[PDB]
Amino acid sequence: VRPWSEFRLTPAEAAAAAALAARCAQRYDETDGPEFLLDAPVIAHELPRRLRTFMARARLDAWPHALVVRGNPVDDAALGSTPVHWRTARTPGSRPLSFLLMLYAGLLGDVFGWATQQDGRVVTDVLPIKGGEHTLVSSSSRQELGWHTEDAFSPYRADYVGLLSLRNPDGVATTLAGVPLDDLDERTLDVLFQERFLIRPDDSHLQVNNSTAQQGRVEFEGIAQAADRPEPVAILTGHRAAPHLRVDGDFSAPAEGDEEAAAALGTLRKLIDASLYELVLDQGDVAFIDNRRAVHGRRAFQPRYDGRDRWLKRINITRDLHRSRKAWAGDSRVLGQR
Ligand SMILES: N=C(N)NCCCC[C@H](N)C(=O)O
Ligand SMILES: O=C(O)CCC(=O)C(=O)O
Ligand SMILES: [Fe+2]
Repeated sequence: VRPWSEFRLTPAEAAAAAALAARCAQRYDETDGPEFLLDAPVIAHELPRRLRTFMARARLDAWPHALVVRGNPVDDAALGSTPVHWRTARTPGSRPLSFLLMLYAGLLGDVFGWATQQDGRVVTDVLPIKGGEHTLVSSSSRQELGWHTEDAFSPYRADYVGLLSLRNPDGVATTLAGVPLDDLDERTLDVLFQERFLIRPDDSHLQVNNSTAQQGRVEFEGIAQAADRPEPVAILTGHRAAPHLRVDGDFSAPAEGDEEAAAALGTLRKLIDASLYELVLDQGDVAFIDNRRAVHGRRAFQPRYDGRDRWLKRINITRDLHRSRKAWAGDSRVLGQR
């Protein structure tokens, strides 16, 4: 069996999708522009029909931890070298594939970014940054990126996290885990459903990991407030027979003094560690991880820094943009609170 739902494009289907993405790259200035953000979900209706059928059906299945699409061609010569930093990572060689990710994402929901992550970009980059090997962010390498719900701190966190592998020559694995429902006893389960846990914002929302500028400044105040004064929240929500999950291995904690909550979180850590499995996104593979059913991470790897490091494009997707209207800056798709 497979804990995720998988689709493999035929070469003709893959070529057609690539051609559509190239057409979009020709007609629009950028992926994050207001025009393409609005048009992408409608343009996505032109994608191969079998793919559209897969995305419409697979999103509605009860079981998958992710939707995986294999077989998008990528030419390393045309792509160019892996950028040394996310700031300069919008290279012409990666441009069509960024449009492709956006088109696929449009079939699943509304895309958005954060004013406090990678300068408010909607399509972001995952690549190893020299000197940042042992950090808690996605540009780490030598230190494993521990399992987490994406943006667990925030009620406006994505429903799906999309990852498109531009290159991954050494087959470094993305990690995944669902709710360990086969092992959680009912008392522990009960406690995890109660608002007895603290979840702070991760290091990607700190000013040090964004560019020096006077734009998207006030949104860092809300991040500080979530870090300093986290309100108690639940880890599990919804149906007891199929709970949704909100946890971060490195940023979760029990409510102060709450030893029963602590025991439940401790047990959850153990059970998630034991059931964590691997998904290798080879060059051209795309994954849309269900951020409510599963946590994810990335295995430790030795970075190359020779121009051919592992490199992903990434995007946040919500089923309903209006859920986060508090955090709207204006008419943009960039979230953050004061
Ligand atoms: N357990 C950890 N490390 N949690 C934080 C994960 C960081 C993900 C973030 N969007 C990034 O791009 O770094
Ligand atoms: O590198 C990966 O496969 C996933 C990285 C990740 O968890 C993220 O960017 O949020
Ligand atoms: Fe993540």
